Amino acid sequence: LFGLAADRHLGAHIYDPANGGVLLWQHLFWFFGHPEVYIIALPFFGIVSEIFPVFSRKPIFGYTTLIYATLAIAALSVAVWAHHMYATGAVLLPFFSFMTFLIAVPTGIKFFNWIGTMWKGQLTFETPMLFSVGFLITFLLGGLSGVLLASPPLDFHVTDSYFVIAHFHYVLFGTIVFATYAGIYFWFPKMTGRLLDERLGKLHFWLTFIGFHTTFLVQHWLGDEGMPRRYADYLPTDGFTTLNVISTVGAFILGVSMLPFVWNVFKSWRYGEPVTVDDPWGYGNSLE
Amino acid sequence: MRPEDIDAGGMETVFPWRESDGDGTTVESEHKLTEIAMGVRNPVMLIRIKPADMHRVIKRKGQESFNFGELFAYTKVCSHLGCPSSLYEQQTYRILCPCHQSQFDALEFAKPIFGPAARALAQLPITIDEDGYLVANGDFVEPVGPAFWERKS
Amino acid sequence: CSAGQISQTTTQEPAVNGVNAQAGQVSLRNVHLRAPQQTDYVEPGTTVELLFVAANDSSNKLKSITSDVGEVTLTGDSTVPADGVLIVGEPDGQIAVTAEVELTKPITNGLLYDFTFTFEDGETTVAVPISAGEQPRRPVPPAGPG
Amino acid sequence: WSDALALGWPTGITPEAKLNRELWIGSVIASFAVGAIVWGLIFWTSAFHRKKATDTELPRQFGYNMPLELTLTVIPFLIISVLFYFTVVVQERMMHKDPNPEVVIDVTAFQWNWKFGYQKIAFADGSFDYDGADPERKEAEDRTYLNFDKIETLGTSSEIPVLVLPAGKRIEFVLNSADVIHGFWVPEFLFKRDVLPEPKANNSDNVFQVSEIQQTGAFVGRCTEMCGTFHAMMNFEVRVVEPNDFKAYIDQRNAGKTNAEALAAINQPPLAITTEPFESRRGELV
Amino acid sequence: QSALLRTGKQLFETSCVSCHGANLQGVPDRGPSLIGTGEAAVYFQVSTGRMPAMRGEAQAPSKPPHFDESQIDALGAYVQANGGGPTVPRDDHGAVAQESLIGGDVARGGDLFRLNCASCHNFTGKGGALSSGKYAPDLGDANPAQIYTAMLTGPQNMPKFSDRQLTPDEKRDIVAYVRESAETPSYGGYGLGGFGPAPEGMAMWIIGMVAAIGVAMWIGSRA
Amino acid sequence: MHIEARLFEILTAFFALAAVVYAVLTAMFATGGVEWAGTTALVLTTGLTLITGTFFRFVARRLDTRPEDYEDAEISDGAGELGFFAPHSWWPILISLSFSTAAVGAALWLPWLIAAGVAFVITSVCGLVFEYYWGPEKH
Amino acid sequence: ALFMRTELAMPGLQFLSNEQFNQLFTMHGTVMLLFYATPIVFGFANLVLPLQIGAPDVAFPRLNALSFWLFLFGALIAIAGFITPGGAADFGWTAYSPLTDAIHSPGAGGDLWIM
Ligand SMILES: CCCCCCCCCCCCCCCC(=O)OC[C@H]1O[C@H](O[C@@H]2[C@H](O)[C@@H](O)[C@H](O)[C@@H](O[C@H]3O[C@H](CO)[C@@H](O)[C@H](O)[C@@H]3O)[C@@H]2OP(=O)(O)OC[C@@H](COC(=O)CCCCCCCC[C@H](C)CCCCCCCC)OC(=O)CCCCCCCCCCCCCCC)[C@@H](O)[C@@H](O)[C@@H]1O
Ligand SMILES: CCCCCCCCCCCCCCCC(=O)OC[C@H]1O[C@H](O[C@@H]2[C@H](O)[C@@H](O)[C@H](O)[C@@H](O[C@H]3O[C@H](CO)[C@@H](O)[C@H](O)[C@@H]3O)[C@@H]2OP(=O)(O)OC[C@@H](COC(=O)CCCCCCCC[C@H](C)CCCCCCCC)OC(=O)CCCCCCCCCCCCCCC)[C@@H](O)[C@@H](O)[C@@H]1O
Ligand code: HEA
Ligand SMILES: CC(C)=CCC/C(C)=C/CC/C(C)=C/CC/C(C)=C/CC/C(C)=C\CC/C(C)=C/CC/C(C)=C/CC/C(C)=C/CC/C(C)=C/CC1=C(C)C(=O)c2ccccc2C1=O
Ligand code: HEC
Ligand code: HEC
Ligand code: FES
Ligand SMILES: [Ca+2]
Ligand SMILES: [Cu+2]
Ligand SMILES: [Cu+2]
Ligand SMILES: [Cu+2]
Ligand SMILES: [Mg+2]
Repeated sequence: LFGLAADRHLGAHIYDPANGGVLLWQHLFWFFGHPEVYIIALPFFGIVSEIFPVFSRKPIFGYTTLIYATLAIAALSVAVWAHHMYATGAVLLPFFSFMTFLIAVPTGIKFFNWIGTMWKGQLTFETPMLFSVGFLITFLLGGLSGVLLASPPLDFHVTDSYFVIAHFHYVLFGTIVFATYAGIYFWFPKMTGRLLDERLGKLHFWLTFIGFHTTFLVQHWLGDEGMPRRYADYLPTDGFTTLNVISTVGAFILGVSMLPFVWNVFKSWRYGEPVTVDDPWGYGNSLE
Repeated sequence: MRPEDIDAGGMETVFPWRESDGDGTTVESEHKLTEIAMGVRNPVMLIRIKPADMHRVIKRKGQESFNFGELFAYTKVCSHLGCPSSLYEQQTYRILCPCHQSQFDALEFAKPIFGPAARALAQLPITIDEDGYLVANGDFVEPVGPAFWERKS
Repeated sequence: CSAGQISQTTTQEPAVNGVNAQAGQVSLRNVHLRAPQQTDYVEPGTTVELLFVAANDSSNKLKSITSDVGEVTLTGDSTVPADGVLIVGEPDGQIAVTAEVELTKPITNGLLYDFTFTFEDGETTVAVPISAGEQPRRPVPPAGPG
Repeated sequence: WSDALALGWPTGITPEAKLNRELWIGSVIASFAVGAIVWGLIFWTSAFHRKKATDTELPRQFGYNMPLELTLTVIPFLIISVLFYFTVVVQERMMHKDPNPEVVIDVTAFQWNWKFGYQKIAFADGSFDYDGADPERKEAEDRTYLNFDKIETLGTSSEIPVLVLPAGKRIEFVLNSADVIHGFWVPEFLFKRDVLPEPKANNSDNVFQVSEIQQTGAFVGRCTEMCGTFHAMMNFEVRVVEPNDFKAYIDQRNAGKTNAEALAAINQPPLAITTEPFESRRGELV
Repeated sequence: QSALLRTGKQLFETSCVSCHGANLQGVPDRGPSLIGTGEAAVYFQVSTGRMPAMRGEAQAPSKPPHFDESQIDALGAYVQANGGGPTVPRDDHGAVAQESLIGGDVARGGDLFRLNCASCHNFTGKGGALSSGKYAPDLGDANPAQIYTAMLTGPQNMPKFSDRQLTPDEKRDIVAYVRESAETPSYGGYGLGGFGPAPEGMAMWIIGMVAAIGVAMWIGSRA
Repeated sequence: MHIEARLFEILTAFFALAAVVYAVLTAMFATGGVEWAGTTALVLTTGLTLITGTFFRFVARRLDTRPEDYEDAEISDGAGELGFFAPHSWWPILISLSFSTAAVGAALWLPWLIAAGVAFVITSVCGLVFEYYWGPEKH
Repeated sequence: ALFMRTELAMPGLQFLSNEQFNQLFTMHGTVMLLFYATPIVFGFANLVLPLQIGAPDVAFPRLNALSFWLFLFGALIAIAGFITPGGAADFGWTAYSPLTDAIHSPGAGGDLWIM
């Protein structure tokens, strides 16, 4: 960023096309960009890993192995940065494809450990568990779509279209929406001393789930038919018109879904049910 | 000055000059050329409007013949407090005063559109002389400059 | 706020000392009259010149000018190619079709006079101005003491 | 049945596109399987393993299973290995670049339009030879990497540029940009590539070729790079015709026919039939 | 030159055709026609970097130039051959005149500037605000040819001064005043921007009063 | 503190391997040169972990087992004296405001604003550092 | 996102322009990623981590306070590009070059974004 400001304010000949700066900047940016997307993933893995054992009345299945999964995912997500640059035709294709395939192994381990945690135990499905399960369902399809992008032949046709937009709105909508809300519902009493409503926290979840799957599911098809991203408008004789209407309807549902949540937080912060115990969730494991 | 000197999208400042003054070489015409330049209500802005925009001009009910084709002349004194409102934007056709940020519409009869101004700028009728110089068809038909208690009818 | 549907920059007219009127599939640009003046009028009998450029975007069109200030006479091919233009007048500054006017009625700079341009498919009235180009300022006789 | 499994890809018009489509359709199935066998597991325990009426003690407290954890890191590894193998196989073929193209064309990308130039034509059976190379290119803000030809189609804000190519011949597609990065995408090709200002200095390969186009017709092409304001309004068309029509069109353009009446000379519509020029106005509120 | 007209046309169809038309006739609601503008307009708009423009806002800003002198001349000559208009003044060697544009009388230039140009621009040529999102820039960066060609053509909401309204002798004095008032050092200390009461007031509050209060706090006691 | 030290050198080893592999694989059969942009980053990413690993190794070998590092330690072993923590301070917001001023100055290229921002930053940092060291007033 | 989704349901440009749409998706993309998610990571950290490890406090509290204010003011400076007559950044969150050079995107919104 300092280098770019130097060019824009001093005329510093850093990112000149003649100077090989068109690709220098992309390398510099994508060394950041992908570790960034793994900065906002692992912490929200932690939340679900803390929520599963409590409501399952069973220990987290695999404690030693999850640490290694985290370490492997973090270490791998430094040498995978040019899989965002396929159409450029200027990177070593094999190097960034194999490693990107490899960064998909421990994620399955995490999934299977979660499934094994919630296996053969009494489950009650309060709001935290409902959100954390929605996380599983969304993130699986997100990751499945993400693996397809890793192969250069498929990214040759798919890249820079709404298929990728469909992808990173599932893998990103599970960690920082579903897991975030799971954490909020989990730790609200511990931080405030009040209990969030239950009949008002399930309407919110169902609205969010239905709205999200209504607005983002058809984007794969849009990108496949040949609709490019970052287009302001299109022509009537383009074919893709009705899918845009469906997406807009879903987006307005997803936008109205958030009223009950904010209402719940506003109402229950000072007139909520009082928790006077040390743990309102019963089979809590951690030291908080 | 002649109508040919100023082109479309230009503006000039003009003063009232009689044949009875002139040069300022002597001491008699040296104090007569100073009164013209120091007059409070003397300066006038002359603008030429593009022929393409001539179909969107609105007159002021008694000033329907105050222009010579595509040349208009208005007072350069702001009708708010008397600052020289002379920032002329020739694409938007707006006259801006740099004192209190009131702007006037040139296509209409210099009526205010923004700022603390409530009255329109005064117009001067113009024509040409037999030689081809610009002259006036008389003075304004209203007082020019800021207002006062016993102004208007 | 300034980058919406209505923009202050995209609607700006060119400062060219001339009109940019349209016609039937033909756009006329920089339409002006050359008439070097000496006094308040340019007297009838004198011949003056009409200048403009005609452009179309895709294969031919004929044309004819009529007016009320005398008669307009054309000389040249007076047809437009597919992706080309028709230049009639050469205004001062350029380094063959000509439009001459007999001017039955006197003209003066500052006013607009109606001209009718007619093609084989479209015809419009224009109301052209008079423009002086690279001509320097004409001398004004000095005054006296008063 | 393949329509509901390709998630709406266009069918290819070149062998490479068909091979890529084969790879993709084969991979979608391999990803739905592993999705189904995990959705089933999530659904199974969410409907059977619950808190029953009979309040028994806390369940079995098991937290480790070494054999299953060890046999679980190996099963997806083989799947990703086979996917990598097939990926390599397809990608090596899609970038062959045989050193004997039958027609080389130049593509240059500037601020919100396209421009095509026939660099050269050399048929494999000695039926037509032509060299449009025109050395006169000017330099300094250098802009000496750009290429100029004798026959060129220029795109305008009121006319979609149409490119005419023969059927059953190799196309060479040499790409350059003058100003910024743009995207050369043909959906029917199942292929796009970025066009960069200075490909040579940036260690980019700006040339790619296909074997031969199966069918004659008109196909759309869109810009995909986010090049600026009118980035959604930078389109072109490709019209593939018979070789004899190609030669007739070339001769007509060599006499000079603006690309609009050459098509009319070879009994083709003069304009684009896939897209039309965008309205010049900013929108409906003006 | 025939060879210079064709090199200026190939530069145009790659940069300018999108917003100005193939026949310089103008693309509606994107840009105006370029018939009758001349090479002075081209010189001013390309040398200062205003052209080519990148979006439609209240006012197109200035930026680094895209072309160099040869290319600028080619573009200017291509435009001049399509309707005529003003031309950039040259020197005895065929180059753009820079030194010859500086006039003799700075006082007459000064009082012409104060009457014609100080309303939009400042007393000495600083910025000034216009109606809505628009402004008059600083004059401290333009070379004599740029200053001359700015008021010959009329770029934007700035008016145009023809050679009959301001003769090409008064223009030289104006450019001399503009060039001199930008390279003269301040007398009496740091200039503080050259705007007047506002920077002076802020400097007072942020320096003098701060120092006085600090000294008072040092001398005095607390609680 | 051996676990902490080991966690860093594990990453050091991986990063070194990745950098070495990337550098060689691009020198051979890769258009251009070595791809200097990616090679540079990965040989300093390894250094990042190496510095911390070495420091942790030294600290671990210096001091013996702590209550934190003992499998079966009692709560009463930790009893004693923690250290110093700031109860409250309003200086952070002033530091942030100073930096924000400097940034806004640099964005619009207003050198006077930049200078004022730098002066404010220095003053605010001075205030923060000297907070718990100012003596009573001398009168 | 709601604005750009509303102006994406019908073929014609109804109420938006090109420039506005560009700035709109650019700023949506930046605000959602850098001013909501990356921060919300650290909100959950200094909410339960000291409780989880059994500590009374974080290592540096008076430095812990500075991070929040840096966040808030940086976010405000980046978002305040909409007050300018030009607008905010209109070149995506990715910020590819040369599109962010002085020649292309010469506005003041992009500068505030960077800083
Ligand atoms: C904040 C959350 C709350 C939710 C409420 C708001 C959220 C979003 C809703 C906003 C609506 C959509 C805006 C986007 C559309 C847009 O981009 O617009 C189109 C175009 O428009 C311009 O032209 C108009 C036409 O397109 C041209 O055809 C036409 O010619 C031109 O006509 C002028 O010009 C001509 C010459 O050309 C002349 O001939 C002619 O005479 C005239 O002069 C036009 O312009 P004009 O009429 O000026 O404006 C009209 C535009 C203008 O846009 C606008 O939305 C205006 C923007 C202001 C928005 C209102 C802000 C509200 C304040 C806050 C809520 C208060 C904060 C409190 C904090 C909380 C405290 C916590 C305790 O329509 C509107 O007002 C839309 C109405 C909707 C507003 C509703 C809000 C009020 C209700 C109160 C609710 C309170 C909530 C809480 C209470 C408890 C053009 O040029 C371009 O620019 C532009 O492209
Ligand atoms: C009790 C004590 C009282 C006394 C204190 C006084 C100290 C201050 C100065 C010291 C005294 C020296 C006397 C010698 C004077 C001298 O020999 O004279 C030099 C020349 O100098 C300028 O020439 C520049 C070039 O040399 C020319 O080539 C060029 O032409 C010219 O350009 C102008 O003209 C063009 C037309 O062509 C335009 O294009 C163009 O734009 C411009 O106008 C140039 O000018 P300029 O940019 O001013 O220089 C900028 C100054 C910049 O000053 C300043 O530090 C600013 C001082 C004022 C600050 C007060 C502002 C308050 C803001 C608030 C904080 C706002 C926010 C708060 C409110 C809200 C609160 C709530 C949040 O230094 C720089 O360069 C860069 C910065 C480095 C200077 C640092 C020294 C002091 C800084 C103090 C702190 C130290 C920390 C470390 C810093 C590095 C012009 O003046 C010329 O006349 C003048 O001739
Ligand atoms: C935000 C969080 C996030 C996460 C977690 C990820 C995770 C992954 N991403 Fe990334 N990605 C983004 C955010 C994220 N991404 C964003 C924002 C962009 C767009 C930026 C831009 O260009 O604008 C992007 C773009 C992006 C691209 C470039 C696409 C393009 O520009 O055209 C690629 C290509 O390789 C990629 C791949 C992957 C892979 C392989 C994973 C893997 O982490 C996911 C793996 C998950 C699974 C595999 C599912 C679980 C596994 C099992 C159940 C076992 C099954 C076993 C097999 C199938 C063998 N993503
Ligand atoms: C007309 C009116 C009512 C005023 C208010 C208008 C208004 C909306 C103000 C916005 C001003 C800004 C800062 C615009 C940029 C966009 C922006 C960053 C918006 C807000 C950002 C935000 C909400 C959060 C960031 C947090 C934060 C604290 C920001 C810091 C911003 C600051 C402190 C900037 C300074 C503000 C300001 C208006 C200062 C006026 C200073 C003046 C008048 C001095 C004039 C001055 C000049 C002009 C000189 O040339 C000069 C040259 C040499 C020495 C001195 C001077 C000098 O003093
Ligand atoms: C669309 C965006 C473009 C492009 C690609 C170019 N120009 Fe420029 N231009 C544009 C507009 C909307 C305007 C008018 C408003 C304003 O001046 O900002 C202009 C203006 C000019 C002028 C001034 C003409 C006048 O006096 O009437 C010139 C000489 C000019 N433009 C030249 C020019 C050249 C040579 C370009 C190719 C490099 C070019 N423009 C690109 C919009 C746009
Ligand atoms: C108000 C309108 C005026 C008046 C009366 C004058 N100028 Fe200036 N000027 C104005 C604007 C809005 C602009 C910007 C146009 C653009 O960027 O397209 C300008 C521009 C100039 C320039 C060029 C900018 C530069 O490179 O610094 C110059 C040299 C310039 N103006 C000088 C100038 C002179 C000498 C004037 C009186 C004789 C004058 N202007 C009047 C706004 C306005
Ligand atoms: S004096 Fe003109 S607006 Fe007040
Ligand atoms: Ca729409
Ligand atoms: Cu990636
Ligand atoms: Cu493009
Ligand atoms: Cu683009
Ligand atoms: Mg891309």
